[PDB]
Amino acid sequence: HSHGLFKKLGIPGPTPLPFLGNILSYHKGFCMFDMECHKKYGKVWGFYDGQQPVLAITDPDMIKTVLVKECYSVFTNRRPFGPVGFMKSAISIAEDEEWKRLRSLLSPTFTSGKLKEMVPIIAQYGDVLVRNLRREAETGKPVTLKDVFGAYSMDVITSTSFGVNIDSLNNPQDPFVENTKKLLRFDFLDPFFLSITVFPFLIPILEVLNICVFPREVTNFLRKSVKRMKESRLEDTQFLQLMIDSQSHKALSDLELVAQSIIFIFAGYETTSSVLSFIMYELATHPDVQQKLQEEIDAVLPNKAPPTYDTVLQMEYLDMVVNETLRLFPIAMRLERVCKKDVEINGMFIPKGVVVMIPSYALHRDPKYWTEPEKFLPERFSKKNKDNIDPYIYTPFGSGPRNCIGMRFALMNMKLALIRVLQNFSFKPCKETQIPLKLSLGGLLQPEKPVVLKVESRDG
Ligand code: HEM
Ligand SMILES: COc1ccc([C@]2(c3ccc(F)c(-c4cccnc4)c3)N=C(N)N3CC(F)(F)CN=C32)cc1C
Repeated sequence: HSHGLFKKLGIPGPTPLPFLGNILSYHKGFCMFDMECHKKYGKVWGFYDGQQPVLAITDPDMIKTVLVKECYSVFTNRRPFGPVGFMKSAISIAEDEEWKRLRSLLSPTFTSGKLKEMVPIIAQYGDVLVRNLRREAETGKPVTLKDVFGAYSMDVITSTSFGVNIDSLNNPQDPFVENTKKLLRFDFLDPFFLSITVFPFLIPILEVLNICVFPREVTNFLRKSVKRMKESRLEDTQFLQLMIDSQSHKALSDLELVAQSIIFIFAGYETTSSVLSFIMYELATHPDVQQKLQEEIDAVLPNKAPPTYDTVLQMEYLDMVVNETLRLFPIAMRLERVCKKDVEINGMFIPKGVVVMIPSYALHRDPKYWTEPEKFLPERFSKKNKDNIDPYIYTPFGSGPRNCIGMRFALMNMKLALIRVLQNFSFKPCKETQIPLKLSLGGLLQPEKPVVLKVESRDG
C-alpha cells in the first residue's frame, strides 16, 4: 500500500484513494489528466495507478537522461501490463538482455537500404487505394477514412511479410484479412485493464488459466499461418524473409519469430490508418494547406508520376504536414519507463519500481514551447523554424535505444499513401463532419465519432 512515496520525497500530485488510487481522475482520459496535472503541479508531479507510483517528468534534460543516457542500466524496461503469456517474447514487451538480443537481431530489417526494396511492394497498393477511393467518390456518398485507410494498412503489412496480395477492402472475409482485423488496440481505461491495474495480483491467476491479453483465436491462427508459409509454401531453395536469413548472441527461436510478426501487424494496421485519418481531416479543414501540398507533389512528380524512395524524402511540405499532425495527435500519448535501482537524475531522486512517465500529448500542447498550440500550423517544421523545436519535447516516435524501430517504415508508407491519394483526389469537409473534432475519453487516441469527408475527383 505504497501511497506516501511522493509526500516523503516532496513531489506534488493528486490525493490518492485506498486501493483505487487516482484512477477516478481518468474519466476525462489519459490526455486530459496529464494536461490538467501539468498546469497545476508544474515541471514534476506524481500519481498512483492503483498502488503503482507513477512519476511524470516534463524537463527536457530529465527526459534525455531517462530515454537516451541512463537507458541500458536504469530505465530499460516498460510498464508491465496484463497477462501477456506467450507474447512476452515480443520486442516491445521483452525486458533487460532479452530485449537487447531481439533489438540487434531485428535492427537490420529496418535499414535505409532494405527500405528501398520495400518501396515498389507498397506502391502497388497505392494504385489499389486510388482505385477503391474512386468508386466511393463516383457515388458522391460520404467517405469513412478509417475503413479506406485501414484496408490499405491491412494489405501493406501482409505484403511486406510474405506474399498475401489479397485486396483487403474487396475481400473482407479472407482468413488472413478477418483474423488480423480482430487485433484490437488495447484500451487501458476499459473495465478489464482497470481491474488489472487496481489488482495486479490477478495477473498470475489469469496466466495459470491460460487467459491471454491477446485473442487466442488470432494468435493460434498466425502461428500456424507463419509456420506453413515458411515451409509448405516456400520450401524450394534459390519482414519474414529477412527474419529467416537471421535465423554475439543469435539463436532465433521459432516461437519468438511468431511473436515479432504479430507485433508488426498490430503496430502497422491500427496506427498507420489512425494517423492517416487525422491528417486528411486537417487537410480538408484547411484547403490552403491541401492546395500547397498538391502543388508540391505535382512539382516533384509531373503528370501523376509514381513516387519512389528518393522522391518521398525530397518533399519538404509533405514532411511538415505529417510532423504537425503527429504533434497535435501523438498516438502513444505517454512514454513510460520502469526504474530498476535507487538512483538520482539531475538532482531529482527516483526510488525503485516507480514508473517514470513522459506526457507526450501534454508536452506537444505546452504554451512554453509552442506558439498557439491548439491551432494547426505546418510552418513550425520549416527549415527556418525547425531549430526552435526541442527533440525531447516533440516525441511522436520516442527517443533513445528503446524508440520506435519502424518509425522510418511508418513514415515511408504513410507519405506514399498521401502522395497517390492527393494526386488523384481533393478532400473537402462533408455535411456530417465534426468541427472542431473532439478526442475520445478512453485509453485510445482516436476521434469520438469516425472522420467522414466528402471526396471530389480531380477531373474525371
Ligand atoms: C504512426 C505510426 C507509428 C507511431 C506514431 C509509432 C510510435 C511509437 C512510439 C511512440 C513508440 C514508443 C517508443 C518509446 O517508448 O519511446 C513506439 C515503439 C515501437 N514501435 Fe512504433 N510507431 C508507429 C508505427 C510502428 C510500426 C509501423 C512498427 C513496426 C513496423 C512499429 C514498431 C514499434 C516497436 C517494435 C516499438 C518498441 C521498440 C522497442 O521496445 O525496442 N511502430 N512506436
Ligand atoms: C499489440 O499490443 C500491444 C503491445 C504493446 C503495447 C505497448 C505500447 C505502448 C505505447 C505505444 F505507443 C505502443 C506502440 C504503438 C504503435 C507502434 N509502436 C508502439 C505500444 N508496449 C508496451 N511495452 N506496453 C506496456 C504499457 F505501457 F503498459 C502499455 N502499452 C504498451 C501496446 C499494445 C496495444
